[PDB]
Amino acid sequence: MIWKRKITLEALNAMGEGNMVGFLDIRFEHIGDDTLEATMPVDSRTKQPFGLLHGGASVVLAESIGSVAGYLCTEGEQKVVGLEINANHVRSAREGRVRGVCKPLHLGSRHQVWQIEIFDEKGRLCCSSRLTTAIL
Amino acid sequence: MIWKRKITLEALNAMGEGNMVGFLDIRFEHIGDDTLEATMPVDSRTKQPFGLLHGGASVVLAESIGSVAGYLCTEGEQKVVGLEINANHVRSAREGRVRGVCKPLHLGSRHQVWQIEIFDEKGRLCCSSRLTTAIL
Ligand SMILES: CCCCCCCCCC(=O)CSCCNC(=O)CCNC(=O)[C@H](O)C(C)(C)COP(=O)(O)OP(=O)(O)OC[C@H]1O[C@H](n2cnc3c(N)ncnc32)[C@@H](O)[C@H]1OP(=O)(O)O
Ligand SMILES: CCCCCCCCCC(=O)CSCCNC(=O)CCNC(=O)[C@H](O)C(C)(C)COP(=O)(O)OP(=O)(O)OC[C@H]1O[C@H](n2cnc3c(N)ncnc32)[C@@H](O)[C@H]1OP(=O)(O)O
Ligand SMILES: CCCCCCCCCC(=O)CSCCNC(=O)CCNC(=O)[C@H](O)C(C)(C)COP(=O)(O)OP(=O)(O)OC[C@H]1O[C@H](n2cnc3c(N)ncnc32)[C@@H](O)[C@H]1OP(=O)(O)O
Ligand SMILES: CCCCCCCCCC(=O)CSCCNC(=O)CCNC(=O)[C@H](O)C(C)(C)COP(=O)(O)OP(=O)(O)OC[C@H]1O[C@H](n2cnc3c(N)ncnc32)[C@@H](O)[C@H]1OP(=O)(O)O
Ligand SMILES: [Cl-]
Repeated sequence: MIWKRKITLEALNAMGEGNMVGFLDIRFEHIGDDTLEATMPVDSRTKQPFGLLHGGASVVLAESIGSVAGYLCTEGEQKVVGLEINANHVRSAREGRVRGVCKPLHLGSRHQVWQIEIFDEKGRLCCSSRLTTAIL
Repeated sequence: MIWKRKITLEALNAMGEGNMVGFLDIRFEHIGDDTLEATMPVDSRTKQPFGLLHGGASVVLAESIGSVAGYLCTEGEQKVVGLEINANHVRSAREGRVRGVCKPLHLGSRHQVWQIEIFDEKGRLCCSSRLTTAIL
């Protein structure tokens, strides 16, 4: 178990209300001992002009999940902030919801590296991303 | 000029309606002989829960401008898709609109690389990104 904070999915989902996370219907759905998972619809708010998932929406999902996960691995007054992000778009998505799964690559005292894989509804990899955070 | 397609700012903004670009009020505002620019509000649709611009929103902006620029540099039946995107978030934004400025780093026959820098309303760098596209 990597977490230092014990926060439920309901509290996480409550925080998204009234901001970008809520606007895109990103929903946190599972917390493992070393994973965090959220889904996002492929719809008008997340689509390119001709119906495929906007690659930027996948990054919004990746950065949201990676930041939350990083924060959960700090304690007390500590905050995390994303410094760098990269993403590889390997497959497109068109319908249903995509699902982001975030795992740690490195949990440091000063920075973290997170990997987020985004899968379509059939479980195929669509986007693979790395987020580097600073702990402040 | 680097462009091979002639597609006006009016037409671009029209095409964003009903999809992610339109829902975030991203607006294409300038096309130079070798640059392309668009702006985006910092508001509830693009903010983190505690009020700052969501880092994923900047990447939506970057990927949108880069992908369009890349398309405008091809011809005929050619398509352009983003392959890899990366970004450093160097400064936060909290109000007004941010502006993305996109310039080519490489215009090839099979792939392209675009640099997109996003600035707050005062002209200060907030996000520096690179997009690699594939020409299909
Ligand atoms: C379902 C709901 C769940 C919720 C989901 C939401 C997910 C969130 C979304 C995602 O965007 C998460 S996040 C992903 C996106 N990432 C970004 O947007 C990061 C942008 N980059 C930077 O800001 C700087 O380069 C760094 C501070 C990084 C560098 O550190 P540095 O060595 O360069 O420090 P520096 O000398 O520059 O500045 C020092 C201080 O100045 C800043 N400051 C001053 N005044 C204010 C103020 N009024 N309000 C706020 N901040 C203010 C402070 O940050 C503070 O920084 P530090 O204490 O760290 O020293
Ligand atoms: C306001 C005005 C307008 C609005 C502005 C907003 C713009 C936003 C745009 C932004 O979202 C950027 S864009 C959004 C972010 N980017 C992405 O989402 C891209 C995801 N990545 C991929 O699809 C693949 O890696 C590649 C196809 C890249 C390579 O292939 P690869 O080296 O991985 O080899 P692989 O075999 O694994 O893949 C097979 C593929 O070949 C087929 N195929 C599809 N199209 C073409 C074509 N044109 N030409 C030829 N073939 C095409 C596909 O069906 C596809 O999958 P299948 O196995 O079922 O055959
Ligand atoms: C002039 C011309 C020619 C020469 C120029 C050419 C130069 C080339 C440049 C070169 O390639 C660049 S350089 C080459 C390439 N880059 C690299 O090699 C960097 C590799 N990365 C790291 O070291 C870590 O991730 C960070 C330290 C970054 C963060 O740490 P992190 O927290 O995120 O990760 P982590 O938690 O694992 O370690 C934390 C540490 O904090 C603690 N602690 C804190 N203060 C002190 C203290 N005063 N004294 C003692 N300890 C101190 C340490 O105990 C240690 O904790 P642990 O042991 O329990 O884990
Ligand atoms: C788990 C336990 C936690 C809860 C404990 C209980 C707390 C007590 C109360 C209880 O009800 C629950 S606690 C609550 C439950 N929810 C949650 O907990 C979830 C999280 N909530 C959020 O993220 C927010 O929606 C934001 C802060 C991002 C909105 O920020 P935001 O409201 O500032 O979004 P905004 O769209 O406004 O941004 C930009 C701007 O638009 C405005 N503007 C410009 N022109 C006009 C005009 N003509 N007319 C109107 N507005 C105009 C300016 O305000 C301007 O602000 P800036 O100056 O910044 O640009
Ligand atoms: Cl295209």
